[PDB]
Amino acid sequence: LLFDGISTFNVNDGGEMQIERMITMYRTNKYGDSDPSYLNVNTIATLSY
Amino acid sequence: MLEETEAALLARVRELFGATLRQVEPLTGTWTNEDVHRLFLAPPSVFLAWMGCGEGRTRREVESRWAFFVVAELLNGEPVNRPGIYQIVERLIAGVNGQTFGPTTGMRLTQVRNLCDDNRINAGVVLYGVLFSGTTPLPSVVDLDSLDDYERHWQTWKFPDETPEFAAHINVNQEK
Repeated sequence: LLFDGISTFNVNDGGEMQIERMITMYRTNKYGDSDPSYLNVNTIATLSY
Repeated sequence: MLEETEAALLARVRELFGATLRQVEPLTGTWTNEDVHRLFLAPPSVFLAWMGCGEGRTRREVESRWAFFVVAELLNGEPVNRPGIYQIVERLIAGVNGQTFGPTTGMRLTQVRNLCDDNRINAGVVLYGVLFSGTTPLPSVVDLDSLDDYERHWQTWKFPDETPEFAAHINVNQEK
């Protein structure tokens, strides 16, 4: 799922839900090749800041 | 840049002397033993002749050696105007010493040869000849300008000739 574009979550012991890795849907460039430039939500937030 | 320097020297001489000198004209070759019977001297006049150029300091400059051959008339073994010709020589030295002329700079006087032998005495001509050396640069590499829209990148891996070919035709600016 992390390589598809869908973020994933981890369930802690006791039932609490946690964030594995929250990412955007950027997975390819304008070409067909893959692109990690906008992969992370942290990248978008940091660029906006 | 040599022809520009030559034109600058000629313009400077024309401005300095004006109507005092009958004419000014670049002279092909150095003064030989036949130039007196070959040229349209029309004295008094001065001729600027490029005597080549020796090696300069760098690989982009040379020490160009120019020469000013001054002409006049010596009717009956008497110069037509001795103060005039001496003044012409001195003023030509003064106005073309140190001062820049186009790309060439640092005009330094090297010699002032009398250069008046029988071939010119019997022809009624004095040929006081000044020589100069100058630090003249070489022309720069000719620039270029072109804009082509980058759209394709053909790369071929160098395998043996008959080995099956490997290549990538990227064709950038393609969207899908």
